[PDB]
Amino acid sequence: QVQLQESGGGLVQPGGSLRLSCAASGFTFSNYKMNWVRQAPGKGLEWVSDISQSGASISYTGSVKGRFTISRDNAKNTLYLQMNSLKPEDTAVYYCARCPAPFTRDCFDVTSTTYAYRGQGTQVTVSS
Amino acid sequence: QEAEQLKNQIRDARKACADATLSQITNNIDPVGRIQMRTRRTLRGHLAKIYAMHWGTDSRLLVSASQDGKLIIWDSYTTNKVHAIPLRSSWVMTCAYAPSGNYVACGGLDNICSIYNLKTREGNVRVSRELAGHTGYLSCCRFLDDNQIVTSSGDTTCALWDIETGQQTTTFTGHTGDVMSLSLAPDTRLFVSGACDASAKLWDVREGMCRQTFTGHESDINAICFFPNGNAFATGSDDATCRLFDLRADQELMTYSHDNIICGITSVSFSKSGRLLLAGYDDFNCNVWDALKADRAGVLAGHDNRVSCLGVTDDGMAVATGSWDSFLKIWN
Amino acid sequence: VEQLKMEANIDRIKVSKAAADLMAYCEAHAKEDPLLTPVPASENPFR
Amino acid sequence: HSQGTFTSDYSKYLDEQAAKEFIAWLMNT
Amino acid sequence: TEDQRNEEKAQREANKKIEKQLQKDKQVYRATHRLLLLGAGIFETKFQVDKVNFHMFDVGAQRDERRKWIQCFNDVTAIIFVVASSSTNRLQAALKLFDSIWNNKWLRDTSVILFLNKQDLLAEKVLAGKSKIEDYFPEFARYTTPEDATPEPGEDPRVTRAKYFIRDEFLRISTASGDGRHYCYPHFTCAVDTENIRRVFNDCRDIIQRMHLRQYELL
Amino acid sequence: QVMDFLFEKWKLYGDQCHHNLSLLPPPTELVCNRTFDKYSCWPDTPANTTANISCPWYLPWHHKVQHRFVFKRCGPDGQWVRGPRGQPWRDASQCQMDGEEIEVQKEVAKMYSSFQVMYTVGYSLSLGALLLALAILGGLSKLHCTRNAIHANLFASFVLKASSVLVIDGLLRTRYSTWLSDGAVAGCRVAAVFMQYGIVANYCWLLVEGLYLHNLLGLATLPERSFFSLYLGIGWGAPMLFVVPWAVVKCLFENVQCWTSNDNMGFWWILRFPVFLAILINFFIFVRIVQLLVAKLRARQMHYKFRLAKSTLTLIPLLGVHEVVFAFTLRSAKLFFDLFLSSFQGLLVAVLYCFLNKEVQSELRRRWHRW
Repeated sequence: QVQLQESGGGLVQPGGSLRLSCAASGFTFSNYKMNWVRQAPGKGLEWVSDISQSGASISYTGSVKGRFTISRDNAKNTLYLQMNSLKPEDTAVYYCARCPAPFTRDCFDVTSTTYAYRGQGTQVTVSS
Repeated sequence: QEAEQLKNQIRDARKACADATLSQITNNIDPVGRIQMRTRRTLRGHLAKIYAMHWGTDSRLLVSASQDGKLIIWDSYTTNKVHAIPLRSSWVMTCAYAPSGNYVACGGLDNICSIYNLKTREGNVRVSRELAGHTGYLSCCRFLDDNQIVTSSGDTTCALWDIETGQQTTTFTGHTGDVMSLSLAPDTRLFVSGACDASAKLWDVREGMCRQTFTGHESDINAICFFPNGNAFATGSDDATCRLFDLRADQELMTYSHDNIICGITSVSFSKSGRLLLAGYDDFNCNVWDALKADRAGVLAGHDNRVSCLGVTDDGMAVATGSWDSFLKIWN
Repeated sequence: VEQLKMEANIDRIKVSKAAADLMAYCEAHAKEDPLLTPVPASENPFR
Repeated sequence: HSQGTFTSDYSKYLDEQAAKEFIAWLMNT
Repeated sequence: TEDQRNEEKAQREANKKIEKQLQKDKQVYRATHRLLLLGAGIFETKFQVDKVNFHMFDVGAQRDERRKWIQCFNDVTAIIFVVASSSTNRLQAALKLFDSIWNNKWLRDTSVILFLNKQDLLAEKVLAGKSKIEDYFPEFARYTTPEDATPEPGEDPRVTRAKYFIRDEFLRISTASGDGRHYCYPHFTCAVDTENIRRVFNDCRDIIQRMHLRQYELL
Repeated sequence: QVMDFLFEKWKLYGDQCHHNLSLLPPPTELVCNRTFDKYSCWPDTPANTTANISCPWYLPWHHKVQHRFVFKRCGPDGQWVRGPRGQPWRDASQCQMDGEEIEVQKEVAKMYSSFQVMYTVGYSLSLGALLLALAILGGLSKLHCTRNAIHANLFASFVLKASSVLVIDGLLRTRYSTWLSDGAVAGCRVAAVFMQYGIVANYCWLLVEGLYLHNLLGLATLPERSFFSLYLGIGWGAPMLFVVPWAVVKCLFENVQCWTSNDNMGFWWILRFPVFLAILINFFIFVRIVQLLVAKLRARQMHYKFRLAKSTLTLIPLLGVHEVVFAFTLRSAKLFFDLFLSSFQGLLVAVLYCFLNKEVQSELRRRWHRW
């Protein structure tokens, strides 16, 4: 069973920081890319970041580059995205999203439909 | 969701019956040896890549589909094209031969299953009916008889039809993601279905609801096939492994996985007795897996492109492995 | 959600006798598989 | 096209090379 | 044997007629050009430029996740890719989709043509501030015109900085992983089916010519 | 040529030695005897008188000077000076080949044999790979492609050129190792037209490969009709349009003991005109591909340009031209650099377009993983 339990989230004042922990259980975690996909309220799903198997080609979407760091641990099967210097536009639900297939460099996980290997999603919010 | 007490109950139900597994019992079972199979025939003549094939019940005529828009019905004994049907849509993705032998169905990316009538009094072949109602691409259709065909589309739905009216008699829904393959049971009252959610759902034909859902894979499932006894079924995926599931136990039994295979299974089918498990991989090979000890004991490496479909005759006398090089070999 | 209820009420079988079921069927039909045991070329039409 | 020029010259060289061979029979015996 | 001979001959008489039809169909299947037209997130359109048959198969009746039915399009000569350069943030989705097509296992021998559509609406997009190009791509704010390549006349130096930034954003994806016969052909269009079929035919010629030079190992 | 002139003239001008028997008296009566030594035609002379014997013009070594003077002395009963020669030999040896021309004798025979061992080891090394080139390319599953079929028969059109030459080297020496036997004269002429077939069957088949590649890139898609009956007809038929009119002019007008020697240049340009046209057309095709490959390399790539535009322009002219050594009586070193290239041209086509291409390197590794 491919399930992606996610933690972290909650209410965080703007300009602060937050940490997410994608606890992946059900597959060999050191064989797949791992992405973070967020969903702004009333908007479609947007790809945020991605990481390789051990981590060699880490990329970000341009709106959050330099502020978010994605790290993985292939011995604990856990994926971490560290949020720093938050903006009110980062208020979204964040989905951990494995890629379709193993030992590959091409993923199709931005789909609005029920992607099968995407987590339940945790919610981050900003305050006044 | 209050499903946690239902999440754990099946998990301990699988654990309470997971005693003295298949690997522990067949330690005493003798092996089968390396099985030398050579290409007896080579049914060349397709233009584009062969994407699917299906054997006849007479074990002589096999139909094959390809992206050029043709549907050849070869004779396996004499290497002769009995019919060559010009398809409407070029991007077909499956084909099935009726167990009576009268009809052949072929439908792909055009969301439409086309039933062809090869028993036409007039020699010219023609469309018998033209099924419609699915929205996604059609992945695998198989024939129950000359009146009922059950297909699998890419809109998370399987549909059971009646051909004489052209209506969805029963629509099987409950999958997530694209359904990829289909395989009927020998009693033809049940059928399993593998989709792109690492779960192979077992369906009932006359009900429309998932009987059991088996999930032990971890990637997209690309092909499925029943056991001859009907109490089990193998399952190939993009995980580069095969898993022999079980209906009465509702868990996986074996895991046909070597260390060197970094390539997803695209086709899988048992033998006549189910001792072998021929599986078609993406490294241009067809690794024969001994389906009781899970040790690979044969390689059919004739092709130079990836094998798309892999059919086994009803009497177990031959094996045809189509591939993406427009060549369809007949092994033995 | 109805599919998850109807897979819990159906009984489950121990995999000890379920593996011996597939072990008995593969040996009761063993000699009638002309791919496991190779057939002579006379009664093989693909020659 | 120097291949055909060679074996036309190699044969014509070997032709007259037999002429000293042949005149050896006339002058000696 | 002789009673088995006439039925074998009638099977041979149908085989020779079927082999006759396939030779008439091979020389029209190998003479037509298959395409594929998909956007950033009718099924068959046939046109012809200079007596060459084009088969622009347009998907769009299918679903959104495309990891399974795009494997059918590996024998296609060119995958036409049209983007919406005006955008919410459709541009990043079009960029990550191009990364998945270029680095696919089976699509790494199929070239991709680019058609950067929504061109004139990007000119007002960089002034209004609804979906600003700096809001999603802040590296554009330090990015200038790359070379002295001549833009279209009657334009502003701001808008030609914008659309040429979208060009090498995709060329960063293609030139990073070159293993196969794929070649990225970018173009600047405004509306389809008006003078663009000449741009498809001139670029589909270069995929066929580079296919034969690869066969003789000249390239 | 010279043997054809000398053998007839030895009977024709040597008939004057039989004419000497008519006018001369019987020379036994204290005179010098007339013997049939086929070179000396000394008439009757008084006793103990060294008669100056004039040199005949029947020897072909007397073109610059057809006269000499040497005294022929004999004894009491026609006793000329004879040692190891059983016939009575006169004293005349100044009418032989010249000492200034003696450097051409017994000194250039190794110079030809320096070149003779050069191309025959190159032709045998060519067919040593070309016969394996049919076992690799043609003998395996890559045989139905139209591009493979031109490369397959071009290998056979080099085996037809290579095996015909090495036969005609060995056949020409073995008749040169009572006139010669007529069983080898007819065999030499049917091996010379067989060799002259394979020369024209080589160069005109390179016109097929040049016209196939220029048509393959001039179109806008894959070709509908394979044109294979046209290329087999223009390729093997066009030498038979030329080597058969060459042979029937050779057989009646200028028939000699072997058809390798080319005396008249009238019916030699009718065997060069298919060879000269299949290079001039295959050079205009060659400058078009260089004009094309310079366009596909100065655009749309991350170029390394000056390497790959010359690492494939080296791979072309073994299917194209060797015209650069035509514009550069032949110098011994020159043809040494030309017959090295002309013999080894059949080997290099087997190296590049049958081994070093990765279409078979991925295929031969797959076939060796099983075997």
